Amino acid sequence: GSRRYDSRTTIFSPEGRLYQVEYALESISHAGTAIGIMASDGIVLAAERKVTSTLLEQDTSTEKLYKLNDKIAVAVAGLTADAEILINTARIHAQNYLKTYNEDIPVEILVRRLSDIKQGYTQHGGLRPFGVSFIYAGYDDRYGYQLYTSNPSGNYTGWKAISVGANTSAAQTLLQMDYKDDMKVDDAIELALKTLSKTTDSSALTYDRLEFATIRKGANDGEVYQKIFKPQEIKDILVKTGIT
Amino acid sequence: MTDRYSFSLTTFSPSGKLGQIDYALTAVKQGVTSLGIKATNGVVIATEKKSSSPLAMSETLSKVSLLTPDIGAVYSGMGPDYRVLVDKSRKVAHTSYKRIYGEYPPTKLLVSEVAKIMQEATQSGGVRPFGVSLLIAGHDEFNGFSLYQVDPSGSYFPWKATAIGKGSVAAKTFLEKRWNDELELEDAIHIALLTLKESVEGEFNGDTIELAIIGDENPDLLGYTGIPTDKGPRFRKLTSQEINDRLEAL
Amino acid sequence: MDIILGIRVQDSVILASSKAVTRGISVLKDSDDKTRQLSPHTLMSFAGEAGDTVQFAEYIQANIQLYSIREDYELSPQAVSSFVRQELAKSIRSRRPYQVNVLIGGYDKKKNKPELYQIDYLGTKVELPYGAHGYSGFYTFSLLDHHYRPDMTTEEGLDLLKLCVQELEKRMPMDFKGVIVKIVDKDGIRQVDDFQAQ
Amino acid sequence: TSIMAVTFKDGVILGADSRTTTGAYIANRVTDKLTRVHDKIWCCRSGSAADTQAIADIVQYHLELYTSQYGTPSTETAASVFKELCYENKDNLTAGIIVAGYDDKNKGEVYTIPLGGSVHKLPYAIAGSGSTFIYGYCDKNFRENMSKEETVDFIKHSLSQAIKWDGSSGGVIRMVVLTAAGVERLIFYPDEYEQL
Amino acid sequence: TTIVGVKFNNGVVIAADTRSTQGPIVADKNCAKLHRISPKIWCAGAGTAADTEAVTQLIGSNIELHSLYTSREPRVVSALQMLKQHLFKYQGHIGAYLIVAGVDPTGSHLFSIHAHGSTDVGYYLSLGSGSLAAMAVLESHWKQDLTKEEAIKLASDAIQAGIWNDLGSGSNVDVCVMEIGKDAEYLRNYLTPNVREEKQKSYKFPRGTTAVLKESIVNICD
Amino acid sequence: SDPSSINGGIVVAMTGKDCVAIACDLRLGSQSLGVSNKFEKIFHYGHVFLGITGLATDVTTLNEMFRYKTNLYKLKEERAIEPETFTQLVSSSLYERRFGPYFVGPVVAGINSKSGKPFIAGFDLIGCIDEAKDFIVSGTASDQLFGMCESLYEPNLEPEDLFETISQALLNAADRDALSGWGAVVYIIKKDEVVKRYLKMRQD
Amino acid sequence: GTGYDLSNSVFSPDGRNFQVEYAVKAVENGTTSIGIKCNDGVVFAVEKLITSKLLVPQKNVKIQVVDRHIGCVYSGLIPDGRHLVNRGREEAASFKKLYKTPIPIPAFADRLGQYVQAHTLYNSVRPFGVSTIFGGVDKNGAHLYMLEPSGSYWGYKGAATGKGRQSAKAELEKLVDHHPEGLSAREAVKQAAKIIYLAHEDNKEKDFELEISWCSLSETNGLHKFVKGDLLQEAIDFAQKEIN
Amino acid sequence: FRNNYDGDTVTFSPTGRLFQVEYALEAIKQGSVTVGLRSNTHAVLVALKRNADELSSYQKKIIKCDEHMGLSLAGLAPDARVLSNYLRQQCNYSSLVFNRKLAVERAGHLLCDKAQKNTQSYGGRPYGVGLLIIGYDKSGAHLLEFQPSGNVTELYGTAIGARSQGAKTYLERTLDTFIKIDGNPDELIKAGVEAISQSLRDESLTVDNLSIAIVGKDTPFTIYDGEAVAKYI
Amino acid sequence: AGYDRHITIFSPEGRLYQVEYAFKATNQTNINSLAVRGKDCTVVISQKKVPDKLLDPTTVSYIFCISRTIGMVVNGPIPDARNAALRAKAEAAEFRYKYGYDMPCDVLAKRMANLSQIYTQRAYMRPLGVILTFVSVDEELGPSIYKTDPAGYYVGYKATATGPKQQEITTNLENHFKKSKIDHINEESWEKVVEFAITHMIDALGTEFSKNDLEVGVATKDKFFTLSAENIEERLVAIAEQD
Repeated sequence: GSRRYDSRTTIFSPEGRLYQVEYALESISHAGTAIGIMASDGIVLAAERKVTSTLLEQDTSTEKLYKLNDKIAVAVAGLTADAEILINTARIHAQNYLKTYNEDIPVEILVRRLSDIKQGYTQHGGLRPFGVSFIYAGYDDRYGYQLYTSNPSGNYTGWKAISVGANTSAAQTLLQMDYKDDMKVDDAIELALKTLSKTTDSSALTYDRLEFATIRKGANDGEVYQKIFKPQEIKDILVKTGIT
Repeated sequence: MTDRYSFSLTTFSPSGKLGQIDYALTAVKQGVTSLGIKATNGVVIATEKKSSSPLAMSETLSKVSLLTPDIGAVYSGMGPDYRVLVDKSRKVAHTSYKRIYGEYPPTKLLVSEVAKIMQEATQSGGVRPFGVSLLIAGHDEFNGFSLYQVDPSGSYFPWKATAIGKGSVAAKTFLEKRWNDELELEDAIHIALLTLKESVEGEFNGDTIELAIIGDENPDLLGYTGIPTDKGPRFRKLTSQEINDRLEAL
Repeated sequence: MDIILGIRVQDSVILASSKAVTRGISVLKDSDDKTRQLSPHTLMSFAGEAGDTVQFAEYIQANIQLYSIREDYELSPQAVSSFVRQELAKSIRSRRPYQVNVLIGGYDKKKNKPELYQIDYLGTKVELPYGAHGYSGFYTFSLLDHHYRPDMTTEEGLDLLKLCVQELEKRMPMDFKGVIVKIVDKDGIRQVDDFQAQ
Repeated sequence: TSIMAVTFKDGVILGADSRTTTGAYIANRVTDKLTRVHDKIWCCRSGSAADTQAIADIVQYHLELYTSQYGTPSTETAASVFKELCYENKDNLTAGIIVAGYDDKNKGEVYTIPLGGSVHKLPYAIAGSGSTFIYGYCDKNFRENMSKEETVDFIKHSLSQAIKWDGSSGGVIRMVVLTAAGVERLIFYPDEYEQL
Repeated sequence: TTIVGVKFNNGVVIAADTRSTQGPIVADKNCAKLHRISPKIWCAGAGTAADTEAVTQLIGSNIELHSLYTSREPRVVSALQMLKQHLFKYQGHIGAYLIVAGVDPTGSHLFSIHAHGSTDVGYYLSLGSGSLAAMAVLESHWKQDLTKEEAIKLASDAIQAGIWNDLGSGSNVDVCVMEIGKDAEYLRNYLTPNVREEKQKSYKFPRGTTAVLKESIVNICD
Repeated sequence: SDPSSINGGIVVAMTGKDCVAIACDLRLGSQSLGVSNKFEKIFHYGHVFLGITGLATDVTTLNEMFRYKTNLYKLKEERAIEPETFTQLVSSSLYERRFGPYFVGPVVAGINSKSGKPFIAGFDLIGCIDEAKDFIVSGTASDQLFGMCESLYEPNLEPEDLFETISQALLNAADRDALSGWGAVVYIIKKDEVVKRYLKMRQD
Repeated sequence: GTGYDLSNSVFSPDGRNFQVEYAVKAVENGTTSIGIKCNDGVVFAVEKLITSKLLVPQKNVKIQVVDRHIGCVYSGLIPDGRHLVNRGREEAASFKKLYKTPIPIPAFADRLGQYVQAHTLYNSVRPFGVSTIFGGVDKNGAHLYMLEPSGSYWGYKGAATGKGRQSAKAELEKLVDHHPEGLSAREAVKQAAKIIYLAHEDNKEKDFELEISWCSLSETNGLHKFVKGDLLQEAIDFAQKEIN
Repeated sequence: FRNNYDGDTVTFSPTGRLFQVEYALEAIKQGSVTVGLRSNTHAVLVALKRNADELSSYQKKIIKCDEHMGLSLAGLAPDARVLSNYLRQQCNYSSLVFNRKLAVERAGHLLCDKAQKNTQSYGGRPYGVGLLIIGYDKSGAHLLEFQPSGNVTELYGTAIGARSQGAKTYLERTLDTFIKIDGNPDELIKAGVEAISQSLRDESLTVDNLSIAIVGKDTPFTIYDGEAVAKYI
Repeated sequence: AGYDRHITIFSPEGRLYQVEYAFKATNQTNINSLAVRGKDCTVVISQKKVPDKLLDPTTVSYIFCISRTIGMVVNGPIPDARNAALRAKAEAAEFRYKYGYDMPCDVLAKRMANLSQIYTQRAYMRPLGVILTFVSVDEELGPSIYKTDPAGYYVGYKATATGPKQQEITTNLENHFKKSKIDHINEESWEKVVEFAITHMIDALGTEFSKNDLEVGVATKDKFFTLSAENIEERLVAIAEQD
């Protein structure tokens, strides 16, 4: 029969651990680092592009920061293709919610749903889990600015500042060292860049190797704005913060 | 009977690697070289027609295929896999786009569709990843010209120029030297022909090389007249003759 | 049909619903409460086909309560109404549609404003100062079109209904056995046990 | 419509008028009601054009796959396929088909599948609106083993009468000769058959 | 609607009027009834407009995919077979009546299809409410071996018979020629014999004529 | 009985010089009973405008649907949908319900952001597109609107003029239809700006 | 490596399918049975080992008929053989129903063939453990066939399988050489009885029971019938005589 | 060897054996003995009922399938329930649809075919029980031996179970004798009890330990247990 | 791990052993075949070997009539060969039904190749140990030869050969064409093309043939048929009166 070739992706180890989840996380650990920092007036998402070339078209590129809603975005760490599958279903779930209640989906509801989908590949079906971890950065009128993180297991949690991908241990200590509850978006933008700058496995931290995004509530308006920085914009903010 | 293989054939190893995707990539590495260069007014994709016997008719075997009238593809790796991928790509361009919006899909989205098809063969039950890497070149009104690469994992990336297969490392290096953001289409076609020469062992002419471009609209290739808005396909495969002419200026 | 009326005043929404349940030749009950509380600040009245009426109300009630517990939050009246409209809109194109008309009155704690939604069995939703379902609208819309003011107090609102209910008791062919009135405001939902003579 | 099939000494002949109407209007005056399901197995269609065309197309498909696997099919087998489709789908079809083929062992054969989906093997068969008018005539003039020329004459006369009385029939008279010699198409214009 | 098809010595031509109607009211005074299945296979349709248009695109879509798969030019018989089997499947509920014509590696073809799925072949065909007015013309002037020009005339004349004599038809005449060796040429509004005379007066209103209650700007940007 | 005559209502669109206009009445009734006089029938996704007459529940459902579809379109395409494209999306979406249609009469109006060209189109309940350059009409008083438009209309009207023309067409047509009226709103659209005006009209 | 013989559809390095080959072993381990094609029909006969005096003589029949003109006999796992006949019977009924004419022998052969070949395509099924000899008279002559567990089959003048397939084939070959004009139905029945008696030596330890059946255009009108009584005894003797 | 080819019924061993089936056959041998024999007018089933404790019952081994048919089991009881139930339906169907009693020979064919399916497909398991079927149809008395392999044989008499070999040799000896016990049921039964005891060893067939069933010419298949078999001990 | 050799998944070298072993099976019958194109015909030659004296030689063939216009010769075990044949016949009949014209040789080839590609990617289906050579005189392409293998690969040939001694026949044919400078046998009759085919089959294999050692299939405009022992004999005689 076929039983002979079945890896049994959804079983427990004698220690009560899920093999595939553990190995998928191991995979995630080699992915470009992604950082999320939540300030009083906004959220910052910064990620390091894994592997690049002179010929890579950075303008038309995106492999880490994706827009889910107009008020929610995610930073990716892991298999880009796996991420896109989950990102798309996430985008649909946001719209079903809107079409149903005529209100934008509250951040946690969208995050929980996506996490439940992952949890599924963990308990049934015999398929491999998704090799992806997300940092969600969104805003809603019930909890305001929020930062979440979900991984292959299907577990998700909220944070003031957090990282996923490679060198998370190092990045978390650096963040847990200079983060302050009353920070400001611009402060976070800087903290983020510094952290990546110290954890990178590369020579220097140039703009071509980065993706940046901020979700602010532009005072001169009253609504929430998502800004996915363009190459030039990242190059600027890079000089200013003193990384040139 | 009945496919009882409902579990994944691609799983994570203790190291975090997905073996089958790695192995698929290895298959791609053994494949004949193929490349693509983006110019300011067009894109060029090309590859070697590695005929498997002088008795075979290399024309009856196109490595370069049209997906939509403004999008073409070429690959490196397992030919048969590429073929069915082109069939699926041509169809999804209709089912998931033309039949909904009444216009062909922009290059990024079709690439995204193809990538999805490949990602699934990485997680669905009972299958192996596709043993190919594609290079898709196209043009759409709001995005202009673009060039993408889609790997067995389902990951894709946009390029200014790049190469895949056998001597991809060497070719990529040669391209980095000759590329600039002011190249005209003819310039790219030339740069393309030069890069490909380093990868070809034997005969190097318009019969051993297959090359196509995404450039201006070819009203002469439309098949009909009378509708101003319909100007013709931007995708054109160069003829054996058209290639040779450019080889004498090599 | 049954009497289903609703009127949104200054700081609240008042819902008046007939107490009779008649089947053929007999008036089986005269103290029927044609309403279901969807959430602490959202009330829904309903009238229509014999069984579909309550089955639908309780079904919607169950779903809203489930939402409340899952999110530990109360959906705004606008959100609850949108959910009900979609449910009915699905229903109209199903094998056997729910033949139910409803009025949803709720107090939006976030906006601090009362809201009245009228939705028929086809999934037709509209927000109004005052609404009615069935034959009542024929005698109460012009009444209210005359005696209604946006700044009315809850007390003026109850007087207004009383005026509607009297017109309905004079010209309507059926004996709907009076109404049960309920008030929805910033403090929840309470019933006016004294309307039999207010 | 007026169609018929007649077996004779050398094989079999199929004939038909060329008029298809939608009400009193002649939608097509040069219709070809003689349909080929196989080299030497043809049929005459009456009833719903949409239905009979779909039927024939399916049959042709079945005989083509049959041939691929088991060689040339007997006319009896072709008639069996038509029957299977007509009987099994009797509630949704309005088809009256005359099947006529030429075999080497069986010479010419004619099968008629009327509305119900029943099958009847006969020396010759007539059908279609116009057929009612030539029952008497055909019964009185048909002889077994006629010569090609005699048979062509019998069909030509019979149909000329059907066309004469039935307004749903008319145009030209088409024929198909099926013998060991091969297949021959014949046509006859009004100016000829109208004066018989 | 009046649509016609006329075969000529080296090809085929199809024409149609341009009036679209809902009941007795003219909704579109100049719609295009000539559809393209493939570059050289064109179709004209009468009946439920949405159906002729949807069925034409569906089969056209599959014909393109088929052409790419087989590396061959689409064949009219293929569009014919695909169309009919589809219409047949839907027992006439897809009210599509079409005259499909075109040229391909096997020659030039002229066919007609009905909603229930039956097909016809001939040298001259007409469909629609103008069907009879047109056919009367075709039955009076058609001859074998018409030149491209004679065919255009005959076809154009047939559509006119409809425009003038049929209330379900009017406005302009659209033509499309398909010649065995060249590209197919679509002639949008090949004839425009119904131009509205200049109006007797101008109804431009003096600004301020309309009573406004409230005004405001609408936000388009995100 | 007739789903398209239960609620009532009308919508009309016209092209002008480098501008387009789409207008509708505000009525929503149940047969003879007027119920709401705030039921607007024009919506917009990005710079593309959509008006829908017919069964109110379908009007609402379709709006929620196209918002849903245009939102995903923007997220994937990374640009706002254009009039021409949307018209196709509307058509296919309607035909997808060929044998159980939404009882509506949609109307699309907008300016192609890239070519600046003005665009309008109408559809029957199963998606058949009507692409007129001058005007599209829809609703229970469509015969009237056809009469008004055909008479009052003239090419390249300026925004301020097209406003008078469209408003006069809507208004006078509505006044000869028992199921239309009860308020009205007009939309003047130009490449850069859009003005919305509520007209004063008979309330009977 | 190894293990290429544990799953049914697996190709071994030398391009073989061991499970099918092992199925063959089950066949060779079975009773011997044969088929002789005569000038207007075919004869089938098989060896029926008498385990004990308890077996009611003449009762446990092995030859099976399909439709009314086909005869089938097999060696190997008997239950598998019945399964294959059940299929052939459906296959035949289906064919008659659509084409009216009872199924031609060649056509029937492929039906059995394709079905058997199908069981060598998946690892979720086991190949058939029987070689089957079958045939009959159709529109154009008589046909004899033998089908292997591989699904392979060919037309035969004479055929044998099972324990004594060699003795049988040896005998059959003699007949083929000494009768280029064609044996007769009556003759073949006898010849058959002998060949079984001869081929029984490879199992001379246990006593057996003979079973013959035939289909002859002249002797049975083209219908398959079992040889019984006098005609049977007459053939039993013709053998008992030439065995000494 | 064997260990690599006995994982499931869909695997052939290098010598052409199906071990899973053979292991099934092994559950039969471990099962209590039962005997079957017939004359020309009757068919009898004698079975030794086995008990767990001396506080437990002696598990029934004979099941009636129809007024004219029945069987005895040796192996997995549940599997016999399944198979007998199937046989009860096949019998039932024959009567309701054709108003015809099912031929004992056909019952065998149906049983063989049902068993065979569980030996060619992945996931299933062979039936682990042996069956002895007796019945009186339009061609007289009958006795069938059913093995999970799918092999069904018609005999004059036989036995299956532990030490079944004793009774079997005895019947192969007594053959000419019992086969002629026509018109006398008590004699066939006695001849059966004598055959079965040829397989005893542990104890002796008692009253609540012996079970007999009979069918024939003018005898609807009936089971005799306890006191009813006392006159045979 | 070691199972990357039992089912169709990649080996660390990016290879698919099962497909490779399936190729091995294609030689199991030790038969060689070749196909060449005429001016307006296509011929296929294939060795016919009947070992057993108990076999009915008329039923031993590896050439199939897929459709009125398409012929196919198989190199591999007969059961897989017949599975491929039935499928191809079905595929061709359906194609004509749905599209209204005869399925072209190259198209059926692509279709069969795609089906094969699938056994190459889905684990529960095994590849077929056969190589299919399709031939016809296409109404658009003229004489055609398209061959597919267990990898799902296919291409058109000017001529081709398949089997154990495929290489000897190929180089022989290659040489003849390097000489003639054209991509086909310049002969008006198919009889001469059949002769040419048999002739070179002999030179390359260094073997003589009797009327019962070969099997011949011919494809002409509107028809593909196979030759009889006698039609071959007549062919063998003809070549004899030249050497």
